[PDB]
Amino acid sequence: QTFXNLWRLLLQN
Amino acid sequence: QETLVRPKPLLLKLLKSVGAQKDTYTMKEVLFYLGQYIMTKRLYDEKQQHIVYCSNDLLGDLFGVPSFSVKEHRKIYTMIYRNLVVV
Ligand SMILES: [Cl-]
Ligand SMILES: [Cl-]
Ligand SMILES: [Cl-]
Ligand SMILES: [Cl-]
Ligand SMILES: [Cl-]
Repeated sequence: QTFXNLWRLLLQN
Repeated sequence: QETLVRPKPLLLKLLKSVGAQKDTYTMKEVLFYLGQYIMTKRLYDEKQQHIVYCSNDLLGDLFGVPSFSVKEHRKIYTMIYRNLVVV
């Protein structure tokens, strides 16, 4: 996984 | 819904370094700009991109850790909340 998608999963609780 | 926040000085500096231009933010805005900051500065491990290294970055001084994992949802929020005031 990309940092971009991992952080989006974080933001998108 | 939204939660409005006022970053403390070092967080405010970080936010503005990636385009933020105000004193009061939503939490969604704070989390966006932090993600943008980490990505822009390529702080994450190139191979295991959940790992963020920040011991030689302002982010380490903000969070008070040399590194963390993007999967630590609670700890990240705790480290962000220490650097802002709600409402
Ligand atoms: Cl919010
Ligand atoms: Cl500060
Ligand atoms: Cl820095
Ligand atoms: Cl956690
Ligand atoms: Cl608070």
